[PDB]
Amino acid sequence: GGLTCASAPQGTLRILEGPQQSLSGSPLQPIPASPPPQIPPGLRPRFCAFG
Amino acid sequence: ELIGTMEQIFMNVAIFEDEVFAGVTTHQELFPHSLLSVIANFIPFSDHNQSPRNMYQCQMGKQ
Repeated sequence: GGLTCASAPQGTLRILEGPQQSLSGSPLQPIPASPPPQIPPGLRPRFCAFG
Repeated sequence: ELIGTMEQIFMNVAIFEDEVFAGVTTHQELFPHSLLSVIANFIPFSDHNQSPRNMYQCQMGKQ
């Protein structure tokens, strides 16, 4: 138990978690565009001129 | 996702479905008129008005 000074280390291992990327890199999934306003069907001339 | 104010300036959100490009836009807004207030969303057809006339309506809508 003299606890002498040992030599300098050769290198460094570093352990850390890696993320999973099987999900991302996929084609994007955007929010679907709301439709442009379309005229309602069944619009008729309700007003007829008097006389 | 909830993004913040400093976080927004490094993101490329898109406004419409057409503006989404792969590898460019990371995010997209919920609906294109989400840049406006509660009160400023009560102005009809506000993208056809001049902008001081929309600023005046937000004031005189409250009077």
